[PDB]
Amino acid sequence: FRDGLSYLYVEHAVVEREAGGIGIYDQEGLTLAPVAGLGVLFLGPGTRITHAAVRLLAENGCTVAWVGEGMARFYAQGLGDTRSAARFYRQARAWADPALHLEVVMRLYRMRFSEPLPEGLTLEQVRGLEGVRVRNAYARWSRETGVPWYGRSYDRGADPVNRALSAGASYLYGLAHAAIVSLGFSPALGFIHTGKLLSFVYDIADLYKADYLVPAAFRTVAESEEAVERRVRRALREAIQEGRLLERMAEDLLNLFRGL
Amino acid sequence: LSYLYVEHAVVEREAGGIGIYDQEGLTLAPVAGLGVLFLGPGTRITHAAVRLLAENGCTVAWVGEGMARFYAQGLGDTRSAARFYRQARAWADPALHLEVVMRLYRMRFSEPLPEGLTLEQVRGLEGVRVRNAYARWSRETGVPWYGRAADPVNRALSAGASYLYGLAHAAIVSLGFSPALGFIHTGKLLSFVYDIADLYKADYLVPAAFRTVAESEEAVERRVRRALREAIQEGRLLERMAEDLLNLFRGLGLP
Repeated sequence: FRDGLSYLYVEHAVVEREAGGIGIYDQEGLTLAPVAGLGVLFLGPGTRITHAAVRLLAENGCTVAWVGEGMARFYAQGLGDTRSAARFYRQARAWADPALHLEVVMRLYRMRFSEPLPEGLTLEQVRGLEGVRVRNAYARWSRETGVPWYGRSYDRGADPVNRALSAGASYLYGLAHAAIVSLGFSPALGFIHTGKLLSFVYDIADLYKADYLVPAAFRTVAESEEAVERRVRRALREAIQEGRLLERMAEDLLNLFRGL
Repeated sequence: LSYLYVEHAVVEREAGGIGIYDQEGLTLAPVAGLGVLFLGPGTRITHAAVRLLAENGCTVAWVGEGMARFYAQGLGDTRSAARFYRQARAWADPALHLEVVMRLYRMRFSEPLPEGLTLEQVRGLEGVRVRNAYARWSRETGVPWYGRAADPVNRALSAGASYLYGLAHAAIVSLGFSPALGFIHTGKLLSFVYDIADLYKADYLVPAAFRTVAESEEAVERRVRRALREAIQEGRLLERMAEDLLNLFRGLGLP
């Protein structure tokens, strides 16, 4: 219930178009949700969405993120509800020019730090310093909370509870992608991450995972060991409700390119 | 290009690749090396099918009735923004921006272009060509072409233009280009959609709209759209749109 921004995890249901929004036909019956101001529709496993529902979501400035036990991270985007998108052009100008591209990269690195950083660093210096902070925070909640030191690695497939970290990363990525397209940007013009049509999603997600993803994924697996995915998602939603993330996610996006 | 349009079906994962269950029989498509899956109006897709698709570098474009309209596109994290990056680099640099503009002008021109004009002169040649084709199909179809009201050929023109814009948008996002980085049209999202639709307006939109404003006058809009949907598949409009999009950005290379 956050203003103008995402809600709605959905699993084992059918998502159709109904008068007044989307109708999710679940085992629990029929639930109806207004698509206006819905942000992301998270589709877990067992979900079937109809073309009418996808059309409604995309025409109403929404995004749909296919999340689940890893395996793909697949998204859907319309034209975004910034249909007066001149800021797309600002992002493109920044991305294209090496000077401004480095300026934005330095802003994106300098933003992940809670305390401000000294006069002016070089790329290698800030990159190494950021890695230092990352491993520090990774070990600081292993020390604040029972979980063993080594939660570091990720991919291919069957891991300790660090899959709760990635399980929550899925939702955070969906949220970041929704914010990007909702403000009328391109998730394809990445500045720190290059190569993908979704790189800027990672660029913008990394700014907040240290405060939301790492705590919630260790906190909700101290007294867990068992139901990692759904409970990490529940804690993440509780934190984004109690704290302010979507609003802060917006203002950071609109200032990233303003002033270059 | 390797695409697959599907309408009025259910899309599930079926042991090898995509299984589209249709209300007559069953069609099965290999997920490996599939470019875009175009989802028409009647389609419902399953989470399992979406997972299979995204694992194989696939994208899904939710399009209208026979690709007349564009709604949304599905992005997998194996999608490569290199054609997007090429178009963006071209768009940003004035030299390459002009090169792209000139390629876009010379592509629709049957008559050779002088390779030595200023942009105003090439623009005037563009105006001359469009009005020329307008009056040459006013001749062939034998329909008057008045340069207040909305003649059944001028409302059919727009009815088909909408369809051409839908196709252009779908093809652009499906090949991984930006529908917002326009070179001749600038300023708005869909600018590059207009840029690439103009390349085919003279060859597809004007002929069909005069032919069907000739053979009837009443239900012009829907009949023009039907004629275009035939000519978009009888010919290789999608394929012709694909190769033109993939060759446009071969200027000063920076991979």
